[PDB]
Amino acid sequence: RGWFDILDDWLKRDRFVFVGWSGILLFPCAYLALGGWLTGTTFVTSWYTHGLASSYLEGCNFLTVAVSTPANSMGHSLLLLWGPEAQGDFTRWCQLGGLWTFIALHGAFGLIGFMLRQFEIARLVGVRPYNAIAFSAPIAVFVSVFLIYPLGQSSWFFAPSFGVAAIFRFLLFFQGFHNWTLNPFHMMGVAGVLGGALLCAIHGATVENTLFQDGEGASTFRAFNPTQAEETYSMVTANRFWSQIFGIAFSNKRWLHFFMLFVPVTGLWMSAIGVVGLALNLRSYDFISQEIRAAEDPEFETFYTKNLLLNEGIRAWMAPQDQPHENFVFPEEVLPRGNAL
Amino acid sequence: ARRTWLGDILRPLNSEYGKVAPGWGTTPLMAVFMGLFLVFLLIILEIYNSTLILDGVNVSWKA
Amino acid sequence: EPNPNRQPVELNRTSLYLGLLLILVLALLFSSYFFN
Amino acid sequence: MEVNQLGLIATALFVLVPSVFLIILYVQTESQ
Amino acid sequence: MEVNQLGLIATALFVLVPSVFLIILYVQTESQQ
Amino acid sequence: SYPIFTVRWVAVHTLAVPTIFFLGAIAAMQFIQR
Amino acid sequence: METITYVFIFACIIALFFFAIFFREPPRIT
Amino acid sequence: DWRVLVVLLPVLLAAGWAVRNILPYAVKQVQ
Amino acid sequence: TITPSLKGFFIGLLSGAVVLGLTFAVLIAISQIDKVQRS
Amino acid sequence: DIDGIREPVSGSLLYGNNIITGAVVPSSNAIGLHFYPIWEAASLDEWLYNGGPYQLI
Amino acid sequence: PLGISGTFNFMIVFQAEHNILMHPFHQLGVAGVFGGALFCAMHGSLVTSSLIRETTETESANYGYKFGQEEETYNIVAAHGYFGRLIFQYASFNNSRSLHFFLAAWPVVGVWFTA
Amino acid sequence: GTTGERPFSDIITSVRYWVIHSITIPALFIAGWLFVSTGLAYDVFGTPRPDSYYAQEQRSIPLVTDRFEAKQQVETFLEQLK
Amino acid sequence: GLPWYRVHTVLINDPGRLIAAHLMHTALVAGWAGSMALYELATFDPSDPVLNPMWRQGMFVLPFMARLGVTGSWSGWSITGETGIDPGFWSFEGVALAHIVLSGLLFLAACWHWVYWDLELFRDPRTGEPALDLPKMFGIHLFLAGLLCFGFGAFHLTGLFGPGMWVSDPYGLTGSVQPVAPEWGPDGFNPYNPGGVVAHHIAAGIVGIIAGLFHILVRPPQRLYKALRMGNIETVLSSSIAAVFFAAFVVAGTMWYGSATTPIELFGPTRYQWDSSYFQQEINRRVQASLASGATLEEAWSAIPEKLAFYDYIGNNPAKGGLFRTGPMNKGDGIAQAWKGHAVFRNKEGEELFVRRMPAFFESFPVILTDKNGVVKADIPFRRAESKYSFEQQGVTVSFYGGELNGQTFTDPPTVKSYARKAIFGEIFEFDTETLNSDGIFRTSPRGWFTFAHAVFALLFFFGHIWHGARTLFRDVFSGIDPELSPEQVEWGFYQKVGDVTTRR
Ligand code: CLA
Ligand code: CLA
Ligand code: CLA
Ligand code: CLA
Ligand code: CLA
Ligand SMILES: CC1=C(/C=C/C(C)=C/C=C/C(C)=C/C=C/C=C(C)/C=C/C=C(C)/C=C/C2=C(C)CCCC2(C)C)C(C)(C)CCC1
Ligand SMILES: CC1=C(/C=C/C(C)=C/C=C/C(C)=C/C=C/C=C(C)/C=C/C=C(C)/C=C/C2=C(C)CCCC2(C)C)C(C)(C)CCC1
Ligand SMILES: CCCCCCCCCCCCCCCCCC(=O)O
Ligand SMILES: [Fe+2]
Repeated sequence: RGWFDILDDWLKRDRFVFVGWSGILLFPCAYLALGGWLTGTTFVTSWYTHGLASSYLEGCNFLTVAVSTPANSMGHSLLLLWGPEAQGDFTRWCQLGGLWTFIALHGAFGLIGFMLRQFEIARLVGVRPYNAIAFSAPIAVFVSVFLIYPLGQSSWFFAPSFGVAAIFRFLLFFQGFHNWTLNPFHMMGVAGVLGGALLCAIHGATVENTLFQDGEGASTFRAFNPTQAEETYSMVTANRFWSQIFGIAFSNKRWLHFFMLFVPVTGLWMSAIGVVGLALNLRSYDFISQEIRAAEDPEFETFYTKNLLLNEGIRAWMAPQDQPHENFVFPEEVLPRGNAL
Repeated sequence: ARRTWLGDILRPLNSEYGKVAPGWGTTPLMAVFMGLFLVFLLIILEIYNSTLILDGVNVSWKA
Repeated sequence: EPNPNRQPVELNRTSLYLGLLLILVLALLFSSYFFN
Repeated sequence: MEVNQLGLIATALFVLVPSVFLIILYVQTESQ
Repeated sequence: MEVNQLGLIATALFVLVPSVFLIILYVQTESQQ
Repeated sequence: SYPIFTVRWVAVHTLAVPTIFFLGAIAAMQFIQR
Repeated sequence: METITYVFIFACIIALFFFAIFFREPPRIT
Repeated sequence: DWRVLVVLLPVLLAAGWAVRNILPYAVKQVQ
Repeated sequence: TITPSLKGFFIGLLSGAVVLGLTFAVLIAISQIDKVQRS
Repeated sequence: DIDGIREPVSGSLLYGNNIITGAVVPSSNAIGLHFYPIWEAASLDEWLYNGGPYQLI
Repeated sequence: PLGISGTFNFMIVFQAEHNILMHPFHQLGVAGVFGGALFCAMHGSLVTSSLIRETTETESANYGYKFGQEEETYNIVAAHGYFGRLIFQYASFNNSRSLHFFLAAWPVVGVWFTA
Repeated sequence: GTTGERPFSDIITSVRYWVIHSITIPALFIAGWLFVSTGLAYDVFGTPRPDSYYAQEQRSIPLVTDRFEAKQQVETFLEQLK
Repeated sequence: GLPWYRVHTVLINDPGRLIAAHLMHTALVAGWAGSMALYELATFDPSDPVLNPMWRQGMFVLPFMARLGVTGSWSGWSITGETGIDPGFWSFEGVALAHIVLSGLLFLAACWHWVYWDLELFRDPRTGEPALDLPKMFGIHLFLAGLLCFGFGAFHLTGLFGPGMWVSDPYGLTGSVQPVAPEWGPDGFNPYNPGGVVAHHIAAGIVGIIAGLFHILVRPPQRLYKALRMGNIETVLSSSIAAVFFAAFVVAGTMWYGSATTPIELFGPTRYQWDSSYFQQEINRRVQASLASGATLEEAWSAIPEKLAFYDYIGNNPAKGGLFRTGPMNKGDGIAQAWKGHAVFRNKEGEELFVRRMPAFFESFPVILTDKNGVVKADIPFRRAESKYSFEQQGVTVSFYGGELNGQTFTDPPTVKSYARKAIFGEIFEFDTETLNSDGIFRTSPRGWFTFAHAVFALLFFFGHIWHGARTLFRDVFSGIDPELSPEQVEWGFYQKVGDVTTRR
């Protein structure tokens, strides 16, 4: 009955918000990630790192506020408040981009905290930890997109900024520079996400429309008792309906619910792998056989060549403003343009 | 099971399955070394990152 | 002196169908990139 | 089209090798 | 040497397809006993 | 007989008091003219 | 050869649909 | 500075007002 | 020689130790008072 | 000729596409919203050029 | 266009001519499919976490369920007790019918909006 | 069951609750309001006021271009503003 | 029966057959190394270490042999360009052969341990069950690792008894294998100080020897034995996978950023040398010095070595490749033959103009020429109708200094334009595109492929750690939860501490 055993008893006391040992990592970091985002989007500029306004105080709205990435000249600096760039000056820290690494790093450890919480709670209640295992895909996405991707590039500047419109800019950057829609790892991610939404909707609708009449009411929600032993819908009727509608159907409820875990989790993992490749500019940008043909045959045109022309427009029209540290000066005459527009 | 000459020579090395020091044993000492290791790794990371800049240490190819 | 740790392995027909579908769709996906 | 000539064998083995694996496991499940 | 390109896939399938047939037949025999 | 100050009490207040401060700050912003 | 490969793989998938539907392990109520 | 104290004064007042209204019940929080 | 960033390094080290120190000090104290009852 | 400007876009595997780049191409902008069944075309060749399969599908 | 690259062309031009990323109905569609994928993983992992022990470790746990059986194969009370503690008690469903209706409704409504 | 805290429905319908929070809430609202109206928020965070984005005749953004001189670059920009 | 994804768990209680499986994996890995090296030797062109080094040729294991001292072939060439050398047995061919032989002996050992699985050494004297004393094994293995680590730093790296390692100048011009003295000071931790690598292995080896001695002699405390499930071999797999993905992330990092162990003469430049114009500056420094000593433009640029100019070219930047653009860099831009010389652009007014260089982000990039002040002065226009800066309007010419074109000047717009299109890539080189049927599209270098593969593997092994970590800790409920789990245990208000049945009411 040492102090460790006593601290363990209090941490694991059953209260309204469970704490646990994992809480000591989780709660400070999550609160500070949250808090830093709300603080930066309300009060802090991106004027000296990006040449942009980015806070409510500057007149942005919920879609255009952001905690933006540090200037490219910071490289991959941790940007510690007490470090060589800000030298303990909080104001300068905000101006140089320190809230971005602040949120990214506290957020990283908060995510670790949350996964640890899933393990800790599962162990105490006596359930298998498949929910912790499922949470590895969001962690893979976050680590690959916010950390690995900028670490392979020139600086933190090219990571996603934390904001709605800033993430849309990120989307479009990845189209015009990486041809990311053409990447089979993203295609697998897309299939996993849309397949997960498909399964979500089809399983809920199927259960809602094969319920047993276990009550007299027209609202069927009151006819379920969480301690009842009986299945609340008919697996047998659901199976026959889908076999005759679609040709096949689930027959094993365990495989069904495992499959629901597997599909979106695997999708996010695949997309994470493609982003790691993009950290190094290892894109699936081109098809060589199409380029060889197209270069030789001015009559050969496909949707592949049409999209490259869009990518080229994106790159040249957005780069000067998007990468102000490069000092791109593009005269009008060099900008690619079709007729009239 | 099958006895061999080499087996007999090695036998004592695989004979204490399950034997433990009582209670917490050397756990306090392990914690100290872990925390020393953390600070150490932190120094190495921050030198590489140029968050920690030491006299005479130029983290560049020109070293 | 048989080894007691040996086990039979199984793959039911549905798993065969699932697995054949995975391999074929993956092939159909990546073949364009293998040909380049 | 000037495609990679090794693309055919890569695709063919990519299909055949894992497929044959699954067939082997399935047929011996059925006969036992 | 300037050899026939299809010679490689011809050789691989020539080896692989009959070999795999035999293995399939062998393994399902062992699991009968 | 319930406690007034709990872990839960700290939890809701670590969120709620900054939120209201922030809303009043954001309200005042609507009147800034350039 | 690449056209033939794409069409072959697609055709194998359609054959798999046929067996997966009409020659499934029948679901048994037991 | 003066701005630091006008931003803090309603917070101090709001904190004092709540402590005076719950002080008997918070002291009864005992052991 | 102590550089400015080495002085910052130590400031971060000490700040981290104090923040962690107050945390476990408060927690061990609360846990010793608000004890779980077994019978 | 998807855009109606006599600039045909190649969409099929036999004309130099792969799985990722191929498509059935939308019908010509010259047609607009007009109905274009096979029997409105002077020939199948006309129908193919102007993207008749897309409407039918 | 009826094609993989053709779809992407359609999306890119759509963005240039309508700023669809900045349209709330598309933002609702993303919440719909992201959230759909999230809740798919959650429901799958929660039911899988609380499967009742019915098999040994040398066989698939899927054989713990028999097609047509009357009893449930997982302990929803255990899943609630886990998930209630991961967040808080009332952020968690204990009514399987309410839970499954939520699974149907969320992605459907979101895809309605983006359509 | 219940983990032992006071039910929320009880607290927010209680008179003592609204007595306490009729004051704390608007005081915090006013404190936030004052934080911006005093101009204190600009100076804490270094956010430009509408007149301090550019000098009067410059059209170039004051982008920081040096990692370790950065704090100094920003200060030099802020003084070309006077 | 077992599902297909569990077949290998028959080894969990079978230490002999576990050893056999581990032997076979080891035989497979050593076999790959020797096979890979033979393939690289059969295809490597040693004739030009200046413009056709190993890293332009897709060589992957060749640089790892060269790094630790293997530099010559039995046919008498060395990768440093020396001829008529006798490397003894430890040539590239001897290393490959030695791994093939080692693979074959491991294959045999695996067969013996598979057949004779029931050795008394593997059974616990008390209980008669298969048992492995994992705490003691860790101490023994840690002790061995420390000895090897010490010996490698003390004898191989120092040259006391061994060859040393690859060291070069800061610009990758003069690398070679040299003994390295340890750097014991704070600069030992500078990843670009090779002496730090020696010092690391000596110090870390001694620590491992001592720690191994501790772990052989001191039992684990009961608290840690229980918490970490030290009687379960899967706990070791879980922690071992964690240390392995940690290591994979570090070597991905040091390969991408550069360190003393990833030299540019073996793996190629980093993308950061392009970003900071690391080579262009040094080139300009030498040119400035020569012009100071009264050399002419031609003399100053002719003094620049080709090897150095070749580094200042974006086709050697590893961030310029593509995921499915396969093979050696020579398959893309061609086999480099010769520096064409440094191109100098001038307008009709005689002012010198500078082509803006392509950043690595861009698959394509316009041609824009600025003056020393960064003012646009010439470009290649897209729309011609209102161009102000065409080469034709501005009278742009190109003159070459050094290299093959030294002293030549071109004035016709079409020719000036094509040289300006190459100058966005950096220095201009003559390429042989026909030998390998090169397609003209940039590929990444071994530095790029290494970094990609290990970052990907590291991320995947994180999932392996989570998976086996959970199976260790939740072993008791791996097949399902308790079929008579009490509702009191899982819903609220009955137990004062979650889980603990001894905290009723
Ligand atoms: C779980 C809580 C937690 C965690 C993990 C972090 C983690 C982090 N914070 Mg955050 N922080 C926290 C709480 C936390 N913080 C709190 C509560 C506050 C409010 C005060 C802050 C305020 C804050 C700011 C303002 C900043 C950070 C920053 C950072 C980063 C750098 C930290 C650093 O260098 O530490 C260094 C210190 C240590 C590693 C502690 C050392 C521990 C001792 C000394 C070990 C000694 C060994 C000893 C011999 C062994 C003893 C054995 C034992 C038995 C006693 C890192 C991402 C920085 C950041 O995000 O920059 C981008 C930054 O600027 N934090
Ligand atoms: C005189 C003594 C001496 C000297 C001069 C050195 C010198 C060195 N040591 Mg050694 N060392 C010594 C004693 C010594 N050592 C002793 C006694 C020990 C204890 C046994 C060690 C243990 C040790 C370890 C464990 C490591 C070194 C490393 C190094 C190198 C550091 C430079 C570098 O590239 O780091 C680069 C490494 C880092 C900057 C640390 C990486 C930290 C990362 C961020 C951890 C987080 C990863 C995370 C899980 C995933 C990230 C996700 C996403 C962000 C990607 C250098 C050769 C490092 C090395 O081998 O590098 C090649 C290393 O990892 N040393
Ligand atoms: C018998 C001795 C022996 C010797 C002398 C060599 C020598 C060589 N091998 Mg071979 N090899 C061997 C056995 C051997 N090998 C075996 C048994 C296998 C099968 C596993 C291989 C598989 C193999 C492959 C796959 C490859 C080589 C390669 C090479 C070359 C480069 C080696 C290198 O970079 O290692 C670098 C090794 C490391 C950096 C390992 C670092 C150790 C980490 C840090 C572990 C840390 C954990 C540790 C327990 C912690 C200690 C704590 C500390 C306090 C002490 C070199 C000629 C390469 C080559 O060129 O092949 C042609 C190559 O790619 N080898
Ligand atoms: C760490 C491993 C590694 C690394 C970094 C390299 C790196 C390199 N090798 Mg070596 N090689 C390796 C392993 C490795 N090799 C192995 C194991 C073999 C034996 C097969 C070889 C055999 C080999 C040969 C024969 C040749 C090379 C060559 C090369 C070079 C060009 C590689 C290239 O074009 O890649 C191309 C890479 C790809 C196209 C990527 C493939 C990944 C795809 C996407 C498959 C993954 C999809 C997966 C199914 C997803 C499933 C989803 C599911 C989980 C749901 C480069 C230096 C070439 C060279 O120039 O040598 C002179 C060359 O000719 N290598
Ligand atoms: C040192 C590494 C290591 C080792 C020894 C093991 C060992 C084991 N794992 Mg773990 N695992 C690892 C890494 C490792 N794993 C990693 C990195 C991951 C993340 C991807 C996993 C994820 C994982 C899961 C999800 C599961 C296991 C399971 C198992 C057990 C059964 C495996 C089996 O029968 O496969 C049989 C596999 C096959 C018959 C074929 C698989 C073919 C794959 C898909 C592609 C082949 C790649 C090819 C051979 C190239 C070699 C890879 C190399 C380049 C790295 C076994 C104890 C299983 C378990 O717990 O059982 C109780 C289980 O369910 N593992
Ligand atoms: C960063 C930092 C820090 C921290 C901080 C913090 C912690 C903060 C927090 C903050 C906060 C915590 C804030 C909050 C805010 C909030 C808000 C701002 C909210 C809002 C909301 C809204 C507006 C909503 C509404 C709505 C809608 C819209 C719809 C429906 C209805 C409702 C009502 C829901 C420190 C100190 C360390 C220092 C350093 C740095
Ligand atoms: C017996 C004997 C012998 C012989 C030996 C030999 C002859 C060996 C060989 C061996 C070898 C020769 C081996 C090899 C191996 C290899 C390997 C092991 C490989 C693997 C691979 C892999 C695994 C890959 C994968 C992949 C792919 C395929 C694709 C891409 C991706 C990846 C990379 C993942 C001697 C006389 C010496 C001695 C006596 C006895
Ligand atoms: C000489 C450099 C200037 C120093 C000025 C002092 C600035 C220090 C700010 C203190 C913030 C401490 C927060 C870090 C605590 C969290 C670290 C951890 O928990 O691991
Ligand atoms: Fe369900």
